[PDB]
This record gives sequence, C-alpha cells and structure tokens, in this order.
Amino acid sequence: TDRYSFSLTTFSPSGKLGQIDYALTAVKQGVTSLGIKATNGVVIATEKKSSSPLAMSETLSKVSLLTPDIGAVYSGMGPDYRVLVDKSRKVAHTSYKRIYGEYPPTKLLVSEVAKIMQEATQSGGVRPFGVSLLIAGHDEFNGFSLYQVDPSGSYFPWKATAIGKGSVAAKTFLEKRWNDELELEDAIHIALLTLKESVEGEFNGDTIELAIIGDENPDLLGYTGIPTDKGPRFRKLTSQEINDRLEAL
Amino acid sequence: GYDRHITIFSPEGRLYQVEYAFKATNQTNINSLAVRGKDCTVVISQKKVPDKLLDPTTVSYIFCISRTIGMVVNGPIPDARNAALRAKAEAAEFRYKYGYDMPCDVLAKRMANLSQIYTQRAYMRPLGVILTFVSVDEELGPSIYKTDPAGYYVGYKATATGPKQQEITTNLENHFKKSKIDHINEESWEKVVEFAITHMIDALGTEFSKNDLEVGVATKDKFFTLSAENIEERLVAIAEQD
Amino acid sequence: GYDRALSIFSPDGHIFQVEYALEAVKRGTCAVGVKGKNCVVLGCERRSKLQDTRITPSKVSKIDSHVVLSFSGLNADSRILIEKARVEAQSHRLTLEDPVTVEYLTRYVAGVQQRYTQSGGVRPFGVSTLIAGFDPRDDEPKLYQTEPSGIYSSWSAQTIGRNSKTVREFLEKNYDRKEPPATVEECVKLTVRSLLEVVQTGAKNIEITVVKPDSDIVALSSEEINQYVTQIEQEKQEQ
Amino acid sequence: QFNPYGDNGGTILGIAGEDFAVLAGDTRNITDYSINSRYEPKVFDCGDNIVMSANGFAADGDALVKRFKNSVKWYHFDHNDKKLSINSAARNIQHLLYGKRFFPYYVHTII
Amino acid sequence: GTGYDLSNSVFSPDGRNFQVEYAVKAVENGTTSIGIKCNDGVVFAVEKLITSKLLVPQKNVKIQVVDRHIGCVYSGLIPDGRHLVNRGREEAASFKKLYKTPIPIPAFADRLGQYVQAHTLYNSVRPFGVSTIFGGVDKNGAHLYMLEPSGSYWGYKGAATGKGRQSAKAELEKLVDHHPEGLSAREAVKQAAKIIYLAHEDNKEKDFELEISWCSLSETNGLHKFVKGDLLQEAIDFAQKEIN
Amino acid sequence: MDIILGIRVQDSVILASSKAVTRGISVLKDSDDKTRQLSPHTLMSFAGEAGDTVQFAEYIQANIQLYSIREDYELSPQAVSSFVRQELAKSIRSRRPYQVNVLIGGYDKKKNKPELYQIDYLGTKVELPYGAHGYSGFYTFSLLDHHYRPDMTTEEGLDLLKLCVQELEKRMPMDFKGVIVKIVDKDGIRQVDDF
Amino acid sequence: YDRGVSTFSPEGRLFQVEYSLEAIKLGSTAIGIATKEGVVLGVEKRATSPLLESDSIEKIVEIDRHIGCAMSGLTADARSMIEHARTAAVTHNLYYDEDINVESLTQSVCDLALRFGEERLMSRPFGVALLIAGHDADDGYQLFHAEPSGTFYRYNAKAIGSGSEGAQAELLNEWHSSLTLKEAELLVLKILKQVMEEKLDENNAQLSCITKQDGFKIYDNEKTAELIKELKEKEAAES
Amino acid sequence: RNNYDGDTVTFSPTGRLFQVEYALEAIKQGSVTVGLRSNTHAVLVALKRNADELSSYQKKIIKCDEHMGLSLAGLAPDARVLSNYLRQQCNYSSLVFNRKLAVERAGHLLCDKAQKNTQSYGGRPYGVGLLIIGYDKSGAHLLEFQPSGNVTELYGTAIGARSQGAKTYLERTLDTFIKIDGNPDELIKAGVEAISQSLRDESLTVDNLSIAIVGKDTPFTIYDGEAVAKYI
Amino acid sequence: GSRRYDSRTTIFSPEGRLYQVEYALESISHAGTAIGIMASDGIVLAAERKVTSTLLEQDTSTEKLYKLNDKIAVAVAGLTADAEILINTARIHAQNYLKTYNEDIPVEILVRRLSDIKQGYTQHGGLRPFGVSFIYAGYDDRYGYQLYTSNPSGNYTGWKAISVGANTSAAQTLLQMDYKDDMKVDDAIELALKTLSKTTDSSALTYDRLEFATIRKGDGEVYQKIFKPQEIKDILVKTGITKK
Repeated sequence: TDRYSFSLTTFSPSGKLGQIDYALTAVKQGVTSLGIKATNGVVIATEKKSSSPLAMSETLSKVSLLTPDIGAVYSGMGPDYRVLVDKSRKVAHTSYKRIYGEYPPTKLLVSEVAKIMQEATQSGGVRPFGVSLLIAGHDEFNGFSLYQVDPSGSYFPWKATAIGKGSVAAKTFLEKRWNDELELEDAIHIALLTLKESVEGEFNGDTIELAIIGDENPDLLGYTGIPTDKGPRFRKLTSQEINDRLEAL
Repeated sequence: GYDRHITIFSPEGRLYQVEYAFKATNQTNINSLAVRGKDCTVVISQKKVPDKLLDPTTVSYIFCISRTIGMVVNGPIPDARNAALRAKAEAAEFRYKYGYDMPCDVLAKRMANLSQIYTQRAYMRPLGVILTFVSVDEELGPSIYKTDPAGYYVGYKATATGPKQQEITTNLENHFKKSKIDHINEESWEKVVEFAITHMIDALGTEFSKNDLEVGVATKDKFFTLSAENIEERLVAIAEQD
Repeated sequence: GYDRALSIFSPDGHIFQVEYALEAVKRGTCAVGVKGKNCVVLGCERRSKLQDTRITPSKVSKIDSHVVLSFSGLNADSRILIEKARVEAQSHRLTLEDPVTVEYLTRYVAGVQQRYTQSGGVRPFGVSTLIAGFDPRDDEPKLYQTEPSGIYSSWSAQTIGRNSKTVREFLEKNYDRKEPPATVEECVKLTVRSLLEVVQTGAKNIEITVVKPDSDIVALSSEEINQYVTQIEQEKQEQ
Repeated sequence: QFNPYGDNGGTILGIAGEDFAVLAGDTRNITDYSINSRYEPKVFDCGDNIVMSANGFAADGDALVKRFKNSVKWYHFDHNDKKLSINSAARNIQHLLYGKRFFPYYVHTII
Repeated sequence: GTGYDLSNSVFSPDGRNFQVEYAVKAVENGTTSIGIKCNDGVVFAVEKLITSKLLVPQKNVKIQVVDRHIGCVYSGLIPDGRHLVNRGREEAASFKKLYKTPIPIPAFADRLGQYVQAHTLYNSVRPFGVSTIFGGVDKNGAHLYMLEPSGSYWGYKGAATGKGRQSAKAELEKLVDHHPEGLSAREAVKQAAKIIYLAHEDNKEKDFELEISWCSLSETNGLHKFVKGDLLQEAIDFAQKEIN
Repeated sequence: MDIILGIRVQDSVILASSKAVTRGISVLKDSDDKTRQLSPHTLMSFAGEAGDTVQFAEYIQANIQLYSIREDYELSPQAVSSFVRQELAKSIRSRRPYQVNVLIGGYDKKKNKPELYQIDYLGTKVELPYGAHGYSGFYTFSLLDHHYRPDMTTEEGLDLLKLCVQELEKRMPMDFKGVIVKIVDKDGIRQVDDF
Repeated sequence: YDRGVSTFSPEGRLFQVEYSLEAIKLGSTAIGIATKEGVVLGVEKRATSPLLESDSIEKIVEIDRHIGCAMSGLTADARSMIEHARTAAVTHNLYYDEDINVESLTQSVCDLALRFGEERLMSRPFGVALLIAGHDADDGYQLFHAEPSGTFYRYNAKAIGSGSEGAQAELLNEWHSSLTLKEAELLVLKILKQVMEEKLDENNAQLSCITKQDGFKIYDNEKTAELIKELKEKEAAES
Repeated sequence: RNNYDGDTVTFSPTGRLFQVEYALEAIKQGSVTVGLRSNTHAVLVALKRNADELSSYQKKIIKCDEHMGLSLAGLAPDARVLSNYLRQQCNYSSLVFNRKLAVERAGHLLCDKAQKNTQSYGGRPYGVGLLIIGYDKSGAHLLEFQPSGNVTELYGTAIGARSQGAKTYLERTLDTFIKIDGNPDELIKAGVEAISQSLRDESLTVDNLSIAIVGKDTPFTIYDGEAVAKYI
Repeated sequence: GSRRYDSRTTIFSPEGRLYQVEYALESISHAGTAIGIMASDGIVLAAERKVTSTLLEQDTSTEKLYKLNDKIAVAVAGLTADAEILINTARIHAQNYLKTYNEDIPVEILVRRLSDIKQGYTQHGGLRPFGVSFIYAGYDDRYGYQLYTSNPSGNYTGWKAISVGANTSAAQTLLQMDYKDDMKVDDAIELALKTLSKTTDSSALTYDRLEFATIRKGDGEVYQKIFKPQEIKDILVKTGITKK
C-alpha cells in the first residue's frame, strides 16, 4: 500500500526546502546545456556525453520536440527529463489542442510543465525532479521565446542562458556576446563557441546535440495540399550540418 | 540519515537507494554480453549452478518476452522475473492496442519509465536489475537496448553487464575499432554466437563447458534460446578455430 | 490518504496536541464576554499600524441573527469553525423550523473540535471560542465557552486569549452573581474596564459588541468606546 | 422477459386460543396445474416457542423463514440467550419484510 | 550510514535487503521439511515436533494440497505458509477457470514467486517467514520447486529446509549421485522417511511424527495423496532400520 | 393550475399567488402562502409539482440567508435570480428535476429600482415588467399589454392586479380560492390584507 | 510518536490504553452503587472558577428511559459514545419493540473503544471512562464500568476518577447486598465529600437514580441539598 | 530487541516477531482456562477473574454454534472479534451448505484471520488465546489457538497464568480422561481438578467457576453459578 | 513502516505555532519586497525582482504581479510556482462566482477563499504549506478600493499601505512615516518608489528590477494597468530615482 501520503519536501527552520536545493545541486552537476534567442529563431544546444562508445549516439536524444513549434533540452537526470517530456507532449493535447484545435504557445506549455514540477515538489511521497529545462518555442502572437524551468517549479524568460556545470562561465560568454540584433546563424555560432569551452572531449556533430526553432519547414510536413498549414518550426540539426558550421570557426 | 533509506535527494543531490540497487545488480556474479550481426542478435550469459540438487534446465536469466523480443537480466532472479512478467504483459498490451508487435526500443523505454517511477516514488523500491532487451526490429534491424534501475535506457552496437563489465566492454571496443564496423559481418547466426563466446573467453580468461553458458539468439520474427547441445557444438567449432 | 494519528496520548495521560492548541490560544488576542440582566457584551483586543479598520475582519462574527461568536487563537481556523456553525444554523432552521439555541451551536462547534482532536491526519483547532446570544423566544442571556479539547461550558463572564488570567481574576473580583450588570451601559463598562486592565493601549484596540433579545446586535463605534474609556479614566482620577 | 416471481399455491391458517396457538398449513406444493410435491411442509418451528409460515412464492417464503431463524439465533447470540417475545419477533419480521420494500417477498406471513 | 535493516525493501549499501535475510533466519529455526523428485512424480515429507503427548497424533496436518495435483510443504512461520498456500489456491482456481487445464507446476511456481517478491517490494508489508517446497505432475511430467522468502524459486532434484536442512541436503546429494537412473515412487517415499529420521538429529530434544505425501503418475494417477496405512509403516520401518 | 402573477410598477413589485392547494378532487387548503422571503428586499413566489415547490423555495431561502449572514450584505435581486436560475438549470439534468417555476420580485437598493424575474423549471430566466406562470399568463399578459404603464403607482398596480384576478376568476375553470398579494419596495416586504 | 498507536508493550499491554487510563485518573470522580431498589450515580461538579455556572456541568447523561450514564475523564470524548449508546438503544427499540438489555448496551458501547488505529477509524482510544446503570427484566438492576480498552466489568459498586482508588476501598467496607436506595445515595455523597478538594454542596455534586418505577431521574439541587443535610446529620450522630 | 518491537512488519536479526510475542505475553498474564476431551465429550473449565469483591467475574467461554464453542484467555475484545468471526463462519456453513462447520476448518479460518494481522503495517496482533471445543462428524475435538496463527489439535491443554501445572496434570491423566466416554460429569470433574492444580493461593467458588460441555447428543452448553456447585 | 519518514507538517509546537508555517514565513522573508498602497483615488502595487540579470527578458516576464480578474491583482512574495497554483485557483473561483451571481466577485470573498485554502493546507493532509504571501489590490462597488494581505498561515488582514517579502520592517516604518489618508495615486506611486529605493538590497533601483501596477478610475469604470518596462523607466525618471 502507498502510505506515503505526506510531503517529502518540507521547509527547514532556515526557510530552505531541502529537496529543492538538492535537486538544484543535482542539476548543477549535469552536463551543460544552453539556449540563445535570436530575432528570427531560437537555438538550444547541449553536449551528447556518451558513457561507452559502444552506445548508439542517436538513441540518446537530449533535445525533444514538444510541439512542431516548441522544443526542450535539459540539464540533470535524464529519466526525469524523459518522463517530463512525455507528460508535456500529453498535456499539449489534453489541455490545449483537444480544446482549441491548435498547439499551445510557449508560455502556456512552460507553465504547465512548471505546474507538474511544483506538484512533484509538494505532493505526497515524491521527490522533486532533478532537472532544469530550457524550452524554446514560437507562437504567432508572441513570436519566439526561451524559458528556463527549475525543479522548484519556477520558470523565467531568458534572452540567453545556460544551465549545468560550467553554466556560470558560459553565461558570462553570453552576456558579453548577446545583442538584440542577432540572427539565427549568429546565435548558432555563439552557441557553438559557448559550448566549445564547456566540453573537453571531442567537439563534433556526434558529441553535440543542437536544435532550432526558426522558420517553417513545409518539406517536413509530410503532406501537401493545405497552404494555411505551414511546416514545423522545430528542427534538430544533423551531425553533417553541425560539422559544416564547426569547420568555419 | 533517512535520506539513504527512501528515494529522496541527499545533500549532494544523489539517490543512494538507486546506487545500492545498482550494487545489488551484481549480487549474482554473472556476466553477460550482447552483440549484433548482419541480421541477428546474440546474448551470452554465465550459467552458474552451484548446488548439485538444482535442476539445470530451470536455472535461467534469459526470458522470451515475445516472439521477437528477448531479455537477459543481470541481478537477483525475483526482480528479474518481476521485470520479465511486466515486459511480457506490456508487449501483449502493445500488440493488442496498436495492432503491431512492440519494438525493442519501445519496450526498453517503457521499462525505463517504470524504473524512473520507482526512482521518484518513495512507496516502492527500485528493482535491483539491469535488463538487456534484444530483437530484430522490422524498421531498425538488429537492436540491443539496455535499461538500469536509475531509469536510463540506451541502445548499443554491443554491450556487457556484470562484475567484469569493463573488460568485456573494452574487448568489444577494441574489436570494433579494428574491424571499423558497428556489428559482426557474418551471415549465419551460429558464427555470431561463436564470436560472442570466443570474445567472452578472451575477456574473462576462463574456459566454459556446455553447462556454463546461456545463449539467446534473435532473428527476424523469432527469438529462441540454444540448448546445451547446440552450445556444445558451437564450443567445439570454437575449439577448432585457430 | 493521510491518516497518521497526530493527536495521541502521552505516558502521563496527556494529549500534547490539544495542550499545544491551548497554548496557541494563549498567544491569541484577548476576548472577554460578560452577561448582563438583559444583554451580553463581547469585548475583543485588536493587538497593536496603517491598518484599514473599514475592511479588516472583526473578531466578533455573527453566526445567526440571534447568536454571535468571538474567538482567541489562530484566526484562520476560527473562520472554518464560524462557517461550519453558520451552515449548521441554516440547516437547523431548515429542518426544525426553529433557530438554533446557543447551547446547540456551542455543542456543535465543540463536537467539531473534539472530532479534530480524535480524527487521524488532522490537528486540533488552535481556537477557543465565546458564543453569546439569546434563545429565539427567551430573554435570558446565554454565554458559553468552548476549548480546543471539545469541552463547552456556560459562564456568567469569561475571557480567553493573552493575559486572560488577569482579566478572569478581575471579573471574579468585580462580577456579582447576586446582582449582574442591570443596564447595557454597566455591562459595556465592566467589559471595557476588564479589557483596559490588559491592553493598556486605549480604546483604539478594543472592540465592543452588545447582543440583546429578539436579535438586537449592535457593534459599538470607536466613539462609544471612547466615551466609555474617558468616563472610566475620569473615575480613575480618584486617589 | 424474466419474471422473478412464481406462485406455489398452498394455504395456511393461524388461530390464537386462551393458553395456546395453532398454525396449520397444507403440505401441497404446486406450480400452475401440476403437483410439485404432495408433502412439503411450510409451517416451521423457529425456536423460542414461535411457529412461522410464509405462504405464496416458496422461494421467498423459505428465504424469509431462514432469515428469521438466523435472526433468532443471532438474537440469542447478542443478548445472552434471551427469549424472543412474540411482539419482538413480529417487529423483527416487519423490518425483515420492509427491507425489500421495493423487491418484496411475494408471501403472506403468519406467526 | 546505519539502520538499513529497520524497514523492508530498503537496499543496504552492500546491495542487500536485510529483512529478507531475517525472514530466512526465521525459516532456519523451523522444523525440517524435504521433497524428492523421482521418475514418475514427487514426494514430500515433514517432521512434526511432539512438544507434549497431549497432541492428537495423525492430526495437525502440515502438508497442504493445491488443486488436486499440487503438494506444498513449508518450513518457518506455519501461518505464513498457510497464507501462501491460500494465495496459490486462488491462482490455480483462476488459471483453471480461464484456461480450463489444471495449472502447470512452473506456472504455479512463478505465481507464488511473484507474490513473495511483491511482498518484498514495500516497507508496509513484512517478508514471508517460510521456505516452501512444492510440486506435482503436469502435462510435462514431474516437477519439484523450492521458494525462499526472497521470492527466489528454483527447480530441484531434491529440496530441504529447516533445522536439519544441512544433513537432509547432504543425503539428497547422495541420492542424486548414487541413482542417476532415478528412484521410484515408493522408494522415494522410504528414502524421504529415512532422510527425515536423519534430519531429526538436529532437534533430538523432542520426539517427532513423520508426515509423507506423494504425487506420482503411476501410483496415484497424477494426484497428490497422503502416504497412509501400510506404506507409511513400511517407510517408518525402513527408516528405523537405516538408523540402527 | 397555480396562479403566480407579478407586476413591476416604478416604485415597487407586486406579487400575487393563489391560495388553493388541491390534491385530487379535494381542496385541502384555501389559505396557502406560496411565497418565501429570500431577503428583506427580495421575495419569491413558486408554483409546480407537490412537495418540490416548498423544498426548492426553502432551500433557496436557506442559501440566500447563509450568504447574507456570511457577507453581512444583502444580495441584489439580479444575483439572487441568477443563483436560482443556476440551481434550476442544474435540476433538469439531474436524477429528479425540480418541477418548480419561480417569480422573484426585489427592490435593488443600489440602483433604487424594482425588478421582477420569471424563471421556469428549465432555467429560462427573463426580466419582465409583468410576468405570469402557467395558464394564468394566457389571460393576464395581453390584458397587461393593454393596461400597463411603466409610470404606474403601487396603488395603480394593485388595481391592475385586481383586474387580472377578476378576469382569471371569470374565465379560469378552477377555483384558486383567491390570491395573496405582497408588495416589495425600498421599505421591504408587506402583505395586502383583503384582496 | 516512535511506536504505532496499535503497538503492544513488552509486558503485553497497549500503550495508548494505559495512557488513556492515566488520563481518566485525572478526571472528576464518578461513583455508582447498585442495590435491589435502584442504582445511584454521583459525580463531582469540579468548578475551575466561581463564574462558571455549575448547571452546565453535564457529567451524568441519559442513555434511555431505563439506562443512565456517568462519565469521568476527558468528558468531550464521551459525547460520541453517548450518542452511539442512545442510537443503539432506540434502534433496538425500533427493531424489537422492547428495551435493550443493559449488558447489550454496554457491549455495543465498548465495541467502539478499541476501534482505533491507522474503513477509516479513530486516531486514539477514548479518554473517558463510563458508569452505565440500568434496569432490565432479565438481570434486574445492573451497574457496569466501561473503559476505553473495550473491556467492561459489572460492579455491585464502582468508583472512577480522581481519588477513586481509596474510594473503592471504602466502597468495599460499607456495601452489603441488603443495602437500600437512600443508603446508597448517602454513601455516594459521603465518599464524594471525602474524595473532593472542596466543601460538598449541591453545586459541586450531582446525583441520579435508576429505578424500575420512575426510570432514570437526575436529582435537582433541592433533593441533593436535602440529602447532604441528612448525611451531615447522620455523620454528626456518631463517635 | 530495542529497534525491532515497533510493529509486526519488522523482523528481528534472529528472525523474531516481537509484537506477536508481546501478544503471547498478554495471554500469559490472562486468567487460566483448561480444556480437555474424550471420545464422546469435550469440556472447557474457566477460572473467571474479578477486580474486587464488588466486581463481576468476566465470562471466559463463548458459544459459536450449537456444536462448537471456545474459552478465552487474554484481551476480551479480541476474543469477542474472533468469536464473532467464528459464529459468522459457522452460520455461513450451515446456511449455504446445510453443513455444520467442522472444528478443524474453524481452526484453519482463525489461523488465517490471525495471520492477516501479523504481516500488514498498521494494526496489531490479537491479544487473546482460545481453546475451542466441538463435536462434529469426526467426533470430539479440542483446539488451542495462539495469535501467532498456529492452531493445534489436542486431547487436553491449558492457557493463561500458571497453565503449565494443568498441562502437566493432563499429561499425567491422559490415559484416564481420554477414556471417560459416556459420562460427561467425570470429564468435567477431571477438568475442574486440572484447573485446581493451577491455583496459587486461589480457590474455586460458585461465582468464579465456568463450565462448558459439548459432545454426542449434547449441544454446546454453558454452566455458570449454582450449576457448577456440584463440581466444586 | 512509512511513519519513520513523515515530518508531520501540520502539528503544533509546544509554544503554540506551526513549524512549517513559521519556516515558510522565514522563507518568504528572503523574497523580493512587494508594497501596496491604497490612496484616495486608486491602489498601487510595486515589487522588486530577485531573479535579475542582463540576459533576462523583462518584456514577457511576470514574477511578482499577476491579474486575478479585471478588478483585482496580486503581488506575490515567495515560491512563484505555489503562487501561480493559488492564482489559478483564485481565477477559477472568481469566474465561478461570476457565473453563479452574474456579478464581479468582491475582493474580500476571493481573499477569504484563498486564505481558507492556505489554512486547510496547514491543518490536514500532511502536506507542506504554500510558501507564498499575497498582497491583494482590488476594487468593488461595496467597499470601494481594498488592499489585503495573506500569509501561509491562512490569515488575511486589510491595510492602507503594507509590505511583504524582505526588509518588511524598514519598509513599514517608512510607510508609516510618509503615509497620509488624503494622498492621491501619484503621491502613492512616489511613496512606493521611494520606499523600494531605500529598502532595496541592490545598488540602485532600476526599471529592469521592478514590476509596477495601478488600479484607478481613469471613464466611469476602474482600469487595471500593469506597467511596461518603458513606463517603469519613465515613472522612475519622473520621480527622480533615475535620470535619462
């Protein structure tokens, strides 16, 4: 019987929530993942650290499409991120598409994921999620946006930010290199330059996972006939494209 | 001190129960490797029958989940049988609801999500087992996918699990660096079984009889387990090899 | 789901949660009730600035047109008790075609608190209550006190909250059972004196509500309480 | 459509005397125009010097008699083998019957 | 850290569940019970301690039956054994209701194993304090299984648990080595009587009553039946001769 | 066969309810008061199935009084009519719907305005200068359409209601044993003694 | 909080049961004497202040017209027990058209005492002991002591509460089988005056009787004062 | 030991269940009751214990059906719960199958009822021990039930304080009382002597002795008060 | 079992306080300071952002001031996620009241509903309380303009000028110093800005580190304006705290 009907996250006498801070500590020890918002798209990149080289690198996707216009990356505990991505994909339909006929905007999906995580930090017999999420999305009425979601259930909009081990150092780079006139290719280049310092092993398209929320891809719709339905804005960059952009650094 | 009894975060941001379940996976002191061929997948596991009163035919850590998916477990046999029953039920439910056989990676992801649930829920303990599913997916070819008590799941060109896992892993890495391919370029599955057994002999440095190994072979739309006589015939063919 | 026994017995025969709720009552604002010959008066302390007295809730709350309830302790639990009492008063009006008696309402609130002391997964109420009023067709005043333990008792005059021992002793020394305060003015004066014995801040932190038969409940404005405090301070000049 | 009830005929009769009572019943059980049994008693001794007969639908009557005998048994269990007075048995049978007020026993009862 | 043995289903830093091992300790303190898988069936035997001669002999049966073909004996907390037997009876009833055929011995073994393993999964439930030797005859022949408090079960040529488990196991190993061809049903019954008499030496303070049952295709038509009457006395005499 | 009429006359609302309660071929009562005072400035007359009427009326009354006690504030007649309409619109799709029709007359002190709402058992609410429930409407509405003036006085409203009751007593095939008449204005609710 | 509420002691006892008994020991005194002319129940109205109206101290309640009850200890916990007893009595009257036996009523009340733990039960056992007096046609006049342990005894006379121990001693010395009703009343009054910390008057002591003729009746202050005066006269006429 | 007596869900390092043992100790501190049987009858003798001279003597023997009854030693409410369960099971057997519940099956069902509490978190073991006598198609039966769940069929036994003396008395008198067939009074007097063998500074009175008899052509009957005088 | 890990969040202290309530208050004491002021013709809410950085998008950012309906807003101090949960429940309750009575819900009713939710979380269920303090600024046709405050304990009080979060003592002192009853909305804006600039922990009070909102009457209806970063910068350079 599930007799753990009490909160496992409680306020300490100092006011801190122990499990929240410990999940944040687990996040800080995760691999660095960053995101940069440009004027014509957003970029999210991370290091695809593989344990054994016998492992299939494609079967370790750290960036996951939530909606055709909204993707997400993480830093922290992989499995928590995976179950959160599943819950997010499900709530994007059960709470918006099946009610309004359209996919949710970035802020609403981010708020739903934050609500899930907050429930995970207060419900009975559950630990908080050990992940921080970077969600990059585009909707028609709010344009492009990038959000950070913490285990505490709080989310913040960012022009650019990194999370993980060397995130602080990476953030400094972004603070020195970000401007409100950036292009999507310039944002990808800055993301590559920022991730180059956060990694120590090989720095190629097989060790980096990068995705973009940019223009619509009508070639990725799978069907042609409805001119109103454009293509998906989320696109994961292939290893060949990553290497082609790395050769010009 | 209670942070090391239930699946909650320690001050260092770790889950000690998950690490102790990982430790318990090696309680059986049995190693197992898995490799992919041109059109098949072979798993080899150690068969240790310490008691003379035991029925050797019942001592098994390989399970036929479906007609296409097999699973070898590293860990105690109670949790092994629990995971095996759950995987068989999930495969049956998948085939019923979606009208096609459950893919290997999908079953691995389902079991890994259940493991993540056990990792985030405090009412139940993580299963101290590491599950290696193998199949010949109709869209992916030979496939090996492993899941661990932490909720992680990933595919492999080849893999190993057990106390001597690092040695077998390094041996397979060296062979694949030499061959410069991601599988075993052999047409027949018997030669792939022979290769796997041979490389396990090389890694562990100990010889095996027909009653010391368990072999599971997955080909297109059929997973089976070799008998002692087929294992012995493969061992004879390995002894003939120079 | 959560059903852990929070209120249990101690080796010395004590229910520590009920005693701690009584302690929380001891930290609450002061609240006194005095019975007259034809009226009841409830006085309350408004602690210590920049507070909007227009919209802030008063300690004295109307349960029904004829019965009122003041409290001492955690206001948040007092709100729940007041709402349950009002709902039960309306239900009793609906089913019995007769407004609740003061004793019935007091017993209902006391039973709710006793349930909270005996139920699993719940803590007792950190609220002690003073219920005052007149029966639907009776001119005799009724003043009852209820505790977090669930005990309810009638009182000719009784105070609860911080420094309630001093006010209770002052009342024991100044309240005569042979002759209760005849007029409403005498009862209000006794109440405000008993309060000023502890508040020591003035009429700004004193609330007075007088209930009279046939549903005549009047809350005195700051001007009436100021009149009372000035009268008693002028009577205090004697030495 | 399935009819849950049936008619089993029979007739019972109770007469109270000065220091005695008599409850009689025909031992004929029938269904439509056939004889089910030529000897099937329907007046039963329920203990505590109380005889009972529920005539009509034989299944409902048997169920009622069994429930009342179990009731007197548990009355002895829960009250130190106190004798069931005839008025107490009558009210207990009223409650047993009204328990199925919307699915009644198709029987006429006499104790 | 410490205190890992205070709650069930708590992994210790060495990868162990100490509550299961404590249940195993509780099992080891119980009487001796053995099982022998022969060519055409299986035989179960158990020792019953006669603490006083006020106990009615031939009563207080310890060997239980599941369905009409499964025999189960257990060492440890007898009530936990009865609980496990009731669970297995429910499983066999559902299996027969759904799949018509009587439940196979491996299926029953896996059902009981899943039940015990689930009982070692939560801190709100206590592990079973019994080790169960069960078996019987199905469409695939004779089967004998032993199931531990951990939920771990295996198929055995011979099984034994209790105080005299060591001696009984040694004797069973002798029976396995000396007779590779296999024992018959009545021969296995007599040998089980002998093994129980030899295992009683670890609890010589009290006297014991031997209880034997068997499920064999040739002698009992595949049904589990208690060895009673002449055969019981024959096995007792064989054991008393093997002693002195 | 219940007479529930109401008329709004500039300064007040006048509600008339038949006095007859008949079960079968027997007039059990000839002095029944088919109204419930929801608030000092809001009255509600009701008509419908036996039992459902009084149950619904007293339930709504208890809820309105509970709100008034909790908030120390009298709900506007519009909010009360909305609450009653919500309850009646939940009733129809319940297990046993309340077969009650209500006429709510109230003087809004905020707007200093008289208001009359008509709601049926289905939850159809309408704000009307004059309203009627049942077959009585078939005789009164057109009559009111000819004689009603928005600038009428409470006494003129009483005369108009007298005319309506006379027409009903003439042409209706049932003896409703007269009407009880009540006036709701800024000074509260009062009852006309002889009508 | 380190053990469960349903946890046995190494001596073979329930911790919460013994703790509730210790709690009852701190409660007011309740004495009962069963004779052949009726059963007498006397309790002490322990007043914590002269302002408390002693009329509202209801520690003697009526279960049914032929069964009365006295409570000692946490008297708030006894409200649910008394309600259950009254409903059980009237429900037995409804099902069987007769009066429920006193032993049956006591057993039905005791069936709730051990219904606690962590189907949602109570969190703790009761903190109140009961003396249930009654008359039935089977066993005549009966007096039962009911503990929160679910166990109940029958007593020819029984004292519970503060100072009950020594009181029981006196109850052993002065009770005989041929004792009468008035003798039982005087004995209860004497033992109550002995075990009280105040001067025994009609305002700190309450009496009640169960007789076959008039049922259960609680004595008004007039009869109590008369009996107290008679007891004083009797005790003054000794050596 | 210290950290292993918190509940029934915790095993000791030696494999013990200390809460079950504490229930057993609760039984050992209960008043003594003896039971015996022959081939035709079965007797339960009960030493009812009082608090003082004004108290009653708590009844220790409970009837479950016209052919089966039990005597208790320990917690009275737990004995009432188990006796109610046994009455319900006998009633279910008689109603659904027109079959008197055997004594062995009743013992098995009480074993299951007791085991269901010694393994789930929350609750406690039963604090009573039972001696169940019965007469069924197999003859006379006496069962001893402990809260551990173990129910044992015996010719005679005794439970409660100082019960070892009565147990040794029945051990010595087995060959005598097992042959008391056709005469229930001699079996009752043997049981009374047995319960007297366990009276340290105590004596049997007409208010403290309880007798129960069931056998061939003898429904389960309880004798209290004057009825036991003939056996004192 | 599981009671070993239960912290018992809803229990009293020997002094008569709730541990988790006091600790949540201590937590809120580290949150960004929020200030509400009720002038003669409006209400003003101002708050400081704790999460402040150059790369933080402040346009689409909302972490201190939220809308409940068209006439009520809330300033939050504490856990933003718990605040958003309570704000969602409050919006749903306001729309329920609107559907039921076809009138806008009064401010005190919504405040009492939310405070009762926060109280019930501290009495049963065994869950941690919401580490959130709320400043409610609203208008209705019964009490006019209203400023309320609620804490995790479930208590709510009405104010003329109040502050929650960090440095509440100095902020309340400054407010009591510089508050007057007859002041207008612009004077209240000035007072809130001065109090935030004098009680802040940062170097200077900049536009990108504040959220601002005003509920006023300017038509005949009340307008609720959440200030944009440019409007905050303009009001800052107007009051003199910054220059351009």
